[PDB]
Amino acid sequence: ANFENFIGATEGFSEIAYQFTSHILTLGYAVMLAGLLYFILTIKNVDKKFQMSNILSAVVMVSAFLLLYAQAQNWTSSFTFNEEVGRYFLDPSGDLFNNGYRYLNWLIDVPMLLFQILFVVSLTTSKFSSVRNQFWFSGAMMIITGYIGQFYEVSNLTAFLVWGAISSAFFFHILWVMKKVINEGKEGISPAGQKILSNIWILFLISWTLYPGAYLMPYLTGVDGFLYSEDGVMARQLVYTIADVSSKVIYGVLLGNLAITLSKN
Ligand SMILES: *C\C=C(C)/C=C/C=C(C)/C=C/C1=C(C)CCCC1(C)C
Repeated sequence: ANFENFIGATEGFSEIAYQFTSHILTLGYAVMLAGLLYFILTIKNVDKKFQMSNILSAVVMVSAFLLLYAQAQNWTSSFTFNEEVGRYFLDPSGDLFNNGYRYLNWLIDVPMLLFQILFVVSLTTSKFSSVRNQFWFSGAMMIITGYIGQFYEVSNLTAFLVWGAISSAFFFHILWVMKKVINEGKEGISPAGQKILSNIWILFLISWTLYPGAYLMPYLTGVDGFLYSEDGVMARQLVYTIADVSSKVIYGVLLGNLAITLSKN
């Protein structure tokens, strides 16, 4: 299937690479449930006119909690310990590790996370429906073509790469359109609100860029380097979790802070 199952069935996993990976993944959906409560409880702190952004964050948490829980359970019960060798190996009587849960979660979250900014800042010369369509199209295509390259990950590396680059073309359009959005949104508002906007732009840039870095991770030290191992498995799964907390939770907190800042007058 994937590089994970390859390692789980060629070399297997050490006790620590298995446990660590399960612990970080558990932490991942535990944070989503925490955020879900944060965004519901604080929805009263923002004016009626920005609340849609709290609403969109609440829903992202519901799906992120739900699907990252599935993934977590999917990693723990796909490998079983072998007393003879002392590692964890892919269990042929299980379901095999499946990263589909996480791609499904992106296909849902991406439109919302992109849509919700447009309820906090105001455009100037760009049209709302124009920006929204461009966000929804390129973001959908970024995930679909990423999913397709994800199949060739362990077999045909070249297709894994050509498809990853296509998905990168859509990624950069989004980065261009969000650039234009944050600029127009800075026009008018107070200097404090521009400060928050700039933070949001810095965070949006890093947090989304971690994702292709975790897509490629087991190849960044070569077709037989240090990461082509349970360590790249470990590391790709740590970067995703860092990325999920950044692009889903912290992003939405900053938008709420921005909404609040924009009610001073
Ligand atoms: C959970 C929320 C979000 C916004 C997830 C975003 C995921 C990405 C930006 C993924 C991007 C990819 C790219 C650009 C190319 C390689 C394949 C990926 C799907 C990892």
